Amino acid sequence: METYEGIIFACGKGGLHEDARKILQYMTAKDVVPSSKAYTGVIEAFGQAALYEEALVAFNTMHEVGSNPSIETFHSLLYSFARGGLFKESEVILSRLVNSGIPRNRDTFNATIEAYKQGGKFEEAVKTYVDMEKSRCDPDERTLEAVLSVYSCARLVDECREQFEEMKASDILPSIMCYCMMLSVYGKTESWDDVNELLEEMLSNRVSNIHQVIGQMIKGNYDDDSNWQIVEYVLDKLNSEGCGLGIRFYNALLDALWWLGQKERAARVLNEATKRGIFPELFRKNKLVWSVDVHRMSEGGMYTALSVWLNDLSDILPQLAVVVSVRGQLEKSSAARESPITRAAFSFLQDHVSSSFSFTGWNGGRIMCQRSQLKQLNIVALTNS
Amino acid sequence: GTGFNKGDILFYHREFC
Repeated sequence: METYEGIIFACGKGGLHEDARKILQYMTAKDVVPSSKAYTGVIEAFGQAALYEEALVAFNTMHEVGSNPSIETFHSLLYSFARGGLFKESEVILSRLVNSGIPRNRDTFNATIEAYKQGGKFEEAVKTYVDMEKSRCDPDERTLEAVLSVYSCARLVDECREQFEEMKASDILPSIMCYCMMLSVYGKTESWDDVNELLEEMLSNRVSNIHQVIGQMIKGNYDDDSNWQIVEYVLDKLNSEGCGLGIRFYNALLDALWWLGQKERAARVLNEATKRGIFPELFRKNKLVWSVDVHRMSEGGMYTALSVWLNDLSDILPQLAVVVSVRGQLEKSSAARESPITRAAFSFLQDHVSSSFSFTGWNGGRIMCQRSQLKQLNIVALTNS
Repeated sequence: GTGFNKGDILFYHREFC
């Protein structure tokens, strides 16, 4: 029990779903009933790879073997759903947590804000933060980062200033993720004065090494063959808290680069993430489907993903080219086609390949291009400002 | 006379919805 749970935790931490599945099969093949904690590690790994179907099967199997889910199990699902913006499934857990006798802790509130944010529900995201303070609790550093992303996403420059300065008002030294979100909201409004003001703060950074290297590489100082090894050195050091922290770091970084005009640099940063296992669902290239999955990405990251995907399309035929913007129960509804990600991807595709990618009549969160229309198709310019 | 001739799958496997 101790060895099985130890290995599965590592698989769930690093998002190695294939290894986690084999440990579960090995335990069953030896007539061993895995513990409730062991299944939670398997559920964690599937959520790291956006394999929601296999994650909910393991959750279903927990009750079958009598290993009822613990509080940590309902957190593995919430963080898995939060990254994809599946607030419909997040509310199912929340409506289940109140019935299961589990009070809402702080971690539950953070996932709720993150799920609503990624799902485009900006009004409901701040309401959770509004209702969180009424219930007392104690917002942590990620909660401040959770609500800062909401304001940064909906282009609130003055709200983002107040949120960001208060982070350092308590001598917290906000992480590199919050700095990259400041660059996005300043880069979205073309506020080039504030961008240079924040960059000089990240250039000195005598205390934190990651801010210095990442801040330097954004400006383009580290774009040399030998000078890209230092940037890679930081990425390998950050590639030790698992895929959970990595996806948050790359989403903010690509968002900052795209809004600052460093669109060619964002292409190489995304290429650095994929080889490290980040965004394993991003691309599929077989004879049937050529797909790009952007439901767990930021707006800047999605644009970078589409730009590379479109350029690679023109190089080469599959039966279909699809863009997965909504991946959940919201697909079977009209709300998915009104999602901010779905509209942004379609708007991005409209003025890059003319009217070649149209919606689907059978799914709200898909943007397809038939094989016949693929014949009638760089397509996107990737340059640094 | 009357003595003659000796007289759970499909559970916990539903749609999450």
